[PDB]
Amino acid sequence: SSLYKTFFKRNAVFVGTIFAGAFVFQTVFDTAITSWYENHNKGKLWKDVKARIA
Amino acid sequence: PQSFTSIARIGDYILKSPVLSKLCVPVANQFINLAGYKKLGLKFDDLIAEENPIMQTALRRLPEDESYARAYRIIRAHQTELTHHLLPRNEWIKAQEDVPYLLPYILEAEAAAKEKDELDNIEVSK
Amino acid sequence: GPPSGKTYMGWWGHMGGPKQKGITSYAVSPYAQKPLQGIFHNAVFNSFRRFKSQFLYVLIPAGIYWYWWKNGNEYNEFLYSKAGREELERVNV
Amino acid sequence: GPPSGKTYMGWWGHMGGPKQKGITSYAVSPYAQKPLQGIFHNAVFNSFRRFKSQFLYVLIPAGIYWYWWKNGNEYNEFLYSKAGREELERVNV
Amino acid sequence: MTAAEHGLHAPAYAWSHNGPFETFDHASIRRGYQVYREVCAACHSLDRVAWRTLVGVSHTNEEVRNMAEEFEYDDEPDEQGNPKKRPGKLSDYIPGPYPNEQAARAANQGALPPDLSLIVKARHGGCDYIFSLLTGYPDEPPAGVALPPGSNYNPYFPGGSIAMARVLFDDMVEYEDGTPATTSQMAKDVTTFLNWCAEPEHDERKRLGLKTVIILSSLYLLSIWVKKFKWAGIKTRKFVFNPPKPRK
Amino acid sequence: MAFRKSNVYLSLVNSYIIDSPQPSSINYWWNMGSLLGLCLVIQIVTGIFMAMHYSSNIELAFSSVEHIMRDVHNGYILRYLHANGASFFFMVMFMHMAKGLYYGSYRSPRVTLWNVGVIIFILTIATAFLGYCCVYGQMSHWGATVITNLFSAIPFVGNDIVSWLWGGFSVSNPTIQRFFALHYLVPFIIAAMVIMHLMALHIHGSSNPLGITGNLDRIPMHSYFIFKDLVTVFLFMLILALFVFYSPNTLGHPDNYIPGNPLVTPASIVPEWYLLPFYAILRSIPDKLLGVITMFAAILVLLVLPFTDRSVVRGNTFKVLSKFFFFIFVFNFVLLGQIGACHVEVPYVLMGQIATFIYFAYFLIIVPVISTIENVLFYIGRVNK
Amino acid sequence: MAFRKSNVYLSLVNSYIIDSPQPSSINYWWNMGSLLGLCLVIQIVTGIFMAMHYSSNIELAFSSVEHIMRDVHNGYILRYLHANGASFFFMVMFMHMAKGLYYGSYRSPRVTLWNVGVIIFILTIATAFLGYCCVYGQMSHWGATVITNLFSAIPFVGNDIVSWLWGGFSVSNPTIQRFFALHYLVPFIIAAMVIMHLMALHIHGSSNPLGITGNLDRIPMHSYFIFKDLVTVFLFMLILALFVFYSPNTLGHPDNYIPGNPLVTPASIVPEWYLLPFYAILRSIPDKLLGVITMFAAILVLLVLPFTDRSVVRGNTFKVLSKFFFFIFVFNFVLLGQIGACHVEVPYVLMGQIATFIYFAYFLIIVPVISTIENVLFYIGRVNK
Ligand SMILES: CCCCCCCCCCC(=O)OC[C@H](COP(=O)(O)OC[C@H](O)COP(=O)(O)OC[C@@H](COC(=O)CC)OC(=O)CCC)OC(=O)CCCCCCCC
Ligand SMILES: CCCCCCCCCCCCCCCCCC(=O)OC[C@H](COP(=O)(O)OCCN)OC(=O)CCCCCCCCCCCCC
Ligand code: HEM
Ligand code: HEM
Ligand code: HEM
Ligand code: HEM
Ligand code: HEM
Ligand SMILES: COc1c(O)c(C)c(C/C=C(\C)CC/C=C(\C)CC/C=C(/C)CC/C=C(\C)CC/C=C(\C)CCC=C(C)C)c(O)c1OC
Ligand SMILES: COc1c(O)c(C)c(C/C=C(\C)CC/C=C(\C)CC/C=C(\C)CC/C=C(\C)CC/C=C(/C)CCC=C(C)C)c(O)c1OC
Ligand SMILES: CCCCCCCCCCCCCCC(=O)O[C@H](COC(=O)CCCCCCCCCCCC)COP(=O)(O)O
Ligand SMILES: CCCCCCCCCCCCCCCCCC(=O)O[C@H](COC(=O)CCCCCC)COP(=O)(O)OCCN
Ligand SMILES: CCCCCCCCCCCCCCCCCC(=O)O[C@H](COC(=O)CCCCCC)COP(=O)(O)OCCN
Ligand SMILES: CCCCCCCCCCCCCC(=O)O[C@H](COC(=O)CCCCCCCCCCC)COP(=O)(O)O
Repeated sequence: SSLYKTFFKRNAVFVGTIFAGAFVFQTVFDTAITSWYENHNKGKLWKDVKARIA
Repeated sequence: PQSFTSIARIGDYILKSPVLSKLCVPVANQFINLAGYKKLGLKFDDLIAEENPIMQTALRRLPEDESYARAYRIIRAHQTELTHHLLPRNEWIKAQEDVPYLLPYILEAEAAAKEKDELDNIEVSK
Repeated sequence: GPPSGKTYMGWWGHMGGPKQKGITSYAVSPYAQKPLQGIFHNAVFNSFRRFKSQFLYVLIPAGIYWYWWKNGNEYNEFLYSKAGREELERVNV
Repeated sequence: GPPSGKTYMGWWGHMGGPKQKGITSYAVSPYAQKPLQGIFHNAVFNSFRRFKSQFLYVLIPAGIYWYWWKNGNEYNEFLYSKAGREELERVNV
Repeated sequence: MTAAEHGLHAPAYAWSHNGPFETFDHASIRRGYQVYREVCAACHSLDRVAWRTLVGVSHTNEEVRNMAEEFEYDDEPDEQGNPKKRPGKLSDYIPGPYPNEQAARAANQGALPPDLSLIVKARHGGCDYIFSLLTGYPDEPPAGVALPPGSNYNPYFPGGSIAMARVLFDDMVEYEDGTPATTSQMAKDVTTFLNWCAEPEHDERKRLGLKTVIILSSLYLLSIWVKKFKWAGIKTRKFVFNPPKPRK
Repeated sequence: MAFRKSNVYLSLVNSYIIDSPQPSSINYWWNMGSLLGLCLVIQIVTGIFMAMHYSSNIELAFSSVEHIMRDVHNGYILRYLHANGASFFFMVMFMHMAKGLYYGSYRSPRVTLWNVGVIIFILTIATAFLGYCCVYGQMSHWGATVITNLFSAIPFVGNDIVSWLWGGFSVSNPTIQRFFALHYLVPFIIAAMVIMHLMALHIHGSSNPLGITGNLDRIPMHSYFIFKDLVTVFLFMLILALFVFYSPNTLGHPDNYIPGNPLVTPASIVPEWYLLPFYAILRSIPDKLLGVITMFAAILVLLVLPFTDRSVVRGNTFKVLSKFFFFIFVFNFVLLGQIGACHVEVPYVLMGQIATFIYFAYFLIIVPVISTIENVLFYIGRVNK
Repeated sequence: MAFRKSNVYLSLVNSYIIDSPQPSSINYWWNMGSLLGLCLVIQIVTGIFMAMHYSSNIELAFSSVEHIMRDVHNGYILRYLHANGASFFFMVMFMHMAKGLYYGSYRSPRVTLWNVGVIIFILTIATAFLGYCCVYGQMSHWGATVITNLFSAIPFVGNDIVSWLWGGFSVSNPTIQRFFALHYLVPFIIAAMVIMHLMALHIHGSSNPLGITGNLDRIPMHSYFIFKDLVTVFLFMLILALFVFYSPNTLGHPDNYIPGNPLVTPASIVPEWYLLPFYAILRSIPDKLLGVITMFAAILVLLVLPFTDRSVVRGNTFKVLSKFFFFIFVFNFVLLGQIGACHVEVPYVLMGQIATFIYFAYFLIIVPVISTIENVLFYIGRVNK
């Protein structure tokens, strides 16, 4: 569409979208893979074992 | 590094013998279609390695009309191999077009450099 | 600079192949054709064709050597048993 | 190999100087002449002519700075004496 | 080698930290330090494990500052150069029970008991062997085997004759959280704990791998596409050859 | 002209990685050259960042490796990238010298490329052995003993080279301290022998899997083989990232986590896997002098290969008999790795002697006879008379 | 053709050391490039044979330099050839950066050659500093403390860079142990930037002490400047051997034989004698942030020299004023190597502030002004109007 003119035409704004798209991919994909890895291992982590010490 | 004068000496002894020509010529053409260079569209003398001066010589003495076909069956084989396909069955080199077209130009440019080394090394008697 | 010897590769323009003539090559831009148009019918039908040709050279040199290994690794565990100690004392001696 | 840029030096044969014509260059073999033929009268008379030219370009840059370093190193040693503590109290503060 | 001189093959148990997405059982390490202290702290050093690594993994911050203040380490000497001792802190290592190697050999009939910091990575089998060693002691060895005086039998040790006697007996410890302390329950808990001591990164090595295999296999499917994109002008080239006029 | 050809430094980048005319029909086996260039940088960048924490004394060798893996931030990443990225050095390199044997890339005019190949292969066996000896485990101490005791079989100069290598009377603190400062060095000899290896390649160009000339259909390197080499970079970084994060101690030996103790021999005293087929050759000769020579002639028999290949076509691609006997050799190099990791027992002492003969009759009997029967069968199959 | 031209390796030897046409009028100042190539091999070979005995912990650093000087056969030779030879590196190089500053070798078309000079000069300052802090003497602990605390002046990123650089909270065991694996490395980066320095020279060739074109009379390198370099090789070996056997600790500081103690500061911390001019530029600015810049600007002000020289004649050979003011610059550079050794006392602060103004007004004010006056005087002396 007109997606090409705003984003992919100037290389100064193409690669400025790669870095602003990697700044969101760092924060989100790390939190999305941490919150899955602990949820798959619910009951084995120290944050759960510290709750059994009541 | 085998020097075609040598294999034409062992070859023409096999062809002339009636026992060995019955025996190992049916193994020979079975080795050819199992090798599968016809299926890329190549005659055998396209395959001979062309980086020695006894064979780089025999690629200049080749006529112009055959050195344009030979420059096509090589690019047709570089193109067919990088698509990882084979040529269709109506483009394979048949058993009769597979002729030794570069054998007489090699054998006359190989026996004319054997003669040059039998002339830098003559011990003439007195 | 200084010269160098003869090679079998030049550069763009004087590459040193034979003179070619009457061979014309057409190609379409990759922005105008679909890439990966034939991933199917090549991963299934062409990859079997490549496997039909070059598997009998990678199965018999691995069928000779793996039958040889399994017939010795099974022989090693015979003579180091309770049943084959009388065959062990004549092979090492 | 690829063709490179335009440089101001070539090689033996096409060095890239101006075209020269009518310059004859006689020279004798070193096996037929004596080396060290003039090591004396050059170590005395020639090496004085070289020294006579380039020594007011070395001495005056070393007669400005060595006088400058020595006239500070003997003012530094006046301030740090018993006789120059009433001057050090007014220049250090 | 004979099968006796090779050791029996330690089988494949279903550990809770096998698999690629699973981590350690941090209630089985906290119950696995208690079996280390009450049973094998008598004759096994743990000389590579600092006290600070137990904080947050299986004990809190106050439970380690009251476990390191039971032992005593060498302080820097006083203002007269006499040596002196101090209670331990969080930056010290777990002290072994023997002062030197010859004291260790003298107490166990010549046999130096190995340090258990890396004992699961340094044995063929990993934790499947360290578990099955401790529960592999028969009541009486098989017939014909002549044991030397002072060597115990179990088949999982390479050679048959081991110097450690059968040590895990039922209900010899009392767990804090009310767990039935059997021989197999205790031997599972140290073998998890000794697995932690040799691999303290095992929780985070397996979740950095989840970041990397997801990126570096979606960077490989993408780079297949950009190869097939840029090579589309070469893989669909077409050559036609009509031979030229032979009069030249 | 363009600035990429006019600059003094960029003209070397242009003529090597940007405008270098590669043949169009080269398959994915030609990507092993770029993988080894990547896998050399991983063994250097994760070597400098790991030698800032490594103390080289014999009392602090093994205790500082555990200091890396427990105390340094991402030390478990740095060491496991170095121990498994060195096993992946010798697996790409073993698939780079097998592409060379198969596709005939040793023949003329590329003999001066094969010879610098065998020199780089020697300096990498040497580096992976010195670096294994810097960890000072029970397989790393006792591996240095059995290897460097082999030089005490050189006649009349035997014991004075061994006692010069050791710096004493056994593998001690003078040895591990010099096996680190030597092991730091040699990857800056390999990285200057690879530049002597791309120079011998660039004068004649790469070969191609048909064995015919590639001067007709050339395509540049940039934007064609950059992005073809980027497929196997991201595949090599994927099979590495399973052997670093998910199963890191699979290729190593368990005994190497026992600290180096010179008073107890381990049960099976065996170097790391890639040096195994050069260990079943050494151990198969029932003599000490010939066992050193036969092990050293197992690398230097790679030099007689340009002069024993009698085939007049280049490469095994269009040959039947010399394609079968290649894979007989390749699954003989694997068996020879397994005999090197088994004990010296019957029948492995006879298997290792037949499978050493097949390693030394491929290069000297099987190749110059099969590649002569094939030259006659190509001739008499077409030339009717 | 000849085999020295027909080979792929030997033609690099041929085009650089055998057949390279040098101008036939170059005096003995053109040997300092060949000495720096020899003096680099001296440091590298007496670094490998010395680092086989060196342990890099903070407890065993100074105790294992003395183990070299007492227990190793010819160990006093290696430690003294290499601690003094490093101080002969910077004296040949200071005469190599002053030949090229005098004879106009910085001008076009050799600006690429000059910029790789300043890059080699920065890595050589950084190499000789990082090995000085490996002896862990008293001047080397307090040298590394004073130098790496200058990076605590960068705003808001100061303390995080220094604490990353120390690897701790002060100059401790990780700093010395990483100042060795770095200092092992950077010579191999200098040994690659030298190859990137001969390539920038080989395209236009050497200059000649007149400053005119040397394309007319060219003689080869072999048997003419090979044997003109062997004079100054055997002389540099002679003056090194006096400073190694007869007076070895003359150049170094005596305080570097005290084992490094962080609790007691020495009397006056100075660097080794060659960093002493830049230490006097650093100390001249009464500010901490500007001092780090100006001490780094004093190496980077050599880069504005091709653009500030406004002369149509190459070099100072036939110039009266620009030969006088050059030797004021050299004897100002010696004076800055003297104010760097004196304490911060009256009047060595008014001197070190004035004699650092003359270091910077040479490139920025003196050379553009006196070379414009040296072009009108060349003109109106001949043209009659
Ligand atoms: C363990 C340590 C390893 C560390 C090194 C990591 C890299 C290993 C690389 C091994 C290798 O290079 O083998 C290449 C082999 C021969 O290549 P060829 O040119 O003859 O085939 C043309 C292909 O259709 C191009 O097809 P195309 O280029 O259009 O697609 C890209 C292709 C990339 O695949 C690969 O890179 C190899 C896995 O995408 C895929 O199809 C993958 C789909 C999941 O590729 C093949 O296609 C397999 C054929 C049989 C070879 C068996 C290999 C066993 C060792
Ligand atoms: C010191 C000396 C070192 C010597 C190295 C020793 C061997 C190291 C092992 C490396 C394995 C490399 C295998 C050989 C790879 C190069 C050969 C090759 O590329 O295979 C291509 C071959 C047929 O391909 P074509 O080129 O002929 O296609 C044209 C069709 N017209 O395709 C095929 O026929 C199938 C290829 C299948 C490869 C099988 C690899 C086996 C790996 C060993 C497995 C070990 C565990 C069992
Ligand atoms: C939970 C309890 C224990 C565990 C997990 C444990 C662990 C181990 C392990 C893994 C080994 C190595 C076996 C091998 O090398 O194959 C070993 C050996 C040994 N253990 Fe135990 N141990 C425990 C209790 C004890 C106790 C209480 C003693 C007290 C004397 C002891 C004495 C020894 C000795 C002497 C050896 C060396 C045996 C040999 O080298 O032959 N162990 N132990
Ligand atoms: C081609 C290059 C290299 C190869 C094949 C290689 C291989 C190896 C191997 C196999 C080990 C043993 C790892 C283990 O089993 O624990 C090792 C260790 C080591 N290497 Fe390398 N190495 C290379 C280059 C380097 C370089 C350039 C350095 C630079 C300092 C380095 C530093 C080390 C260190 C410090 C160790 C010991 C610590 C450890 O084992 O993790 N290596 N190397
Ligand atoms: C650090 C190790 C190595 C590096 C970086 C390296 C680098 C390269 C590169 C980049 C290529 C071009 C890509 C290709 O043709 O596949 C190449 C080709 C080649 N290499 Fe290696 N190589 C290494 C080791 C070896 C070894 C050990 C050998 C043989 C014993 C060898 C023999 C060859 C041959 C024969 C070729 C030419 C193949 C052809 O063009 O047909 N290389 N090398
Ligand atoms: C451009 C090259 C080099 C320069 C300018 C240089 C300079 C220095 C200097 C100034 C010192 C301190 C000497 C002292 O105060 O005693 C030193 C020490 C040292 N350097 Fe180098 N070095 C160079 C190359 C190397 C290399 C390549 C290595 C190692 C392979 C090396 C290893 C050492 C070692 C081990 C010390 C030990 C401390 C001592 O005994 O002096 N150096 N170097
Ligand atoms: C390890 C240090 C160095 C080495 C091995 C080296 C090497 C060389 C060599 C061999 C030459 C040719 C011989 C000559 O012209 O004198 C040369 C020329 C030159 N070097 Fe270096 N150099 C080094 C450092 C430097 C530095 C630090 C600078 C300047 C900041 C520099 C600037 C130059 C210049 C300007 C020339 C050309 C002079 C001319 O021929 O007119 N070099 N270099
Ligand atoms: C322009 O014309 C030129 C010119 O072309 C050249 C080249 C030079 C000369 C300049 C140089 C040669 C500088 C280049 C210097 C290097 C490339 C440095 C490389 C030096 C090294 C020593 C490489 C490192 C290699 C080693 C240390 C290997 C030694 C092995 C050791 C120490 C281990 C020993 C162990 C055992 C078991 C023996 C000129 O002077 C010159 O002007 C006349
Ligand atoms: C024929 O066409 C080619 C081709 O021309 C090339 C070049 C390659 C690629 C091959 C290579 C690149 C192999 C060459 C490898 C090297 C030259 C190795 C170079 C690596 C080094 C010299 C080591 C790297 C060292 C550094 C980057 C120094 C910096 C490192 C550290 C740790 C500094 C840390 C300090 C601080 C303060 C952070 C091909 O694959 C190829 O076929 C397509
Ligand atoms: C590598 C780092 C730079 C080092 C700078 C050294 C530059 C000078 C190298 C001198 C080599 C001399 C060989 C010339 C030659 O062979 O000419 C040979 C014969 O010359 C000789 O016989 C000279 C006698 C041997 C001299 C020994 C010098 C060794 C000292 C080494 C010191 C430097 C390491 C050919 O000379 P011709 O062509 O005139 O006949
Ligand atoms: C491992 C190295 C072994 C030897 C192999 C050499 C391969 C080197 C490849 C390096 C690639 C990157 C180099 C890019 C530099 C291009 C810029 C350039 O050349 O411009 C140069 C100036 O270069 C510099 O100032 C600094 C160069 C330092 C490079 C340090 C890495 C000027 O270019 P120009 O030719 O137009 O000169 C006009 C003269 N007035
Ligand atoms: C960063 C680059 C570092 C510097 C690299 C370039 C400078 C290196 C200088 C090397 C000079 C010494 C090399 C002399 C060897 C020449 C012999 C030769 O080229 O013969 C080669 C064969 O070379 C080899 O087999 C091994 C060479 C390995 C070299 C290892 C040092 C055959 O040469 P050619 O193909 O011209 O044969 C004509 C037939 N009559
Ligand atoms: C410089 C040599 C390094 C080569 C590494 C190749 C080996 C592959 C395994 C790498 C794992 C180490 C990284 C990691 O743990 O990150 C993990 C994430 O995984 C990745 O991102 C891998 C992506 C690799 C991209 C390759 C591009 C290389 C560009 C180099 C430019 C200097 C952990 O990340 P995190 O600490 O959570 O931010």
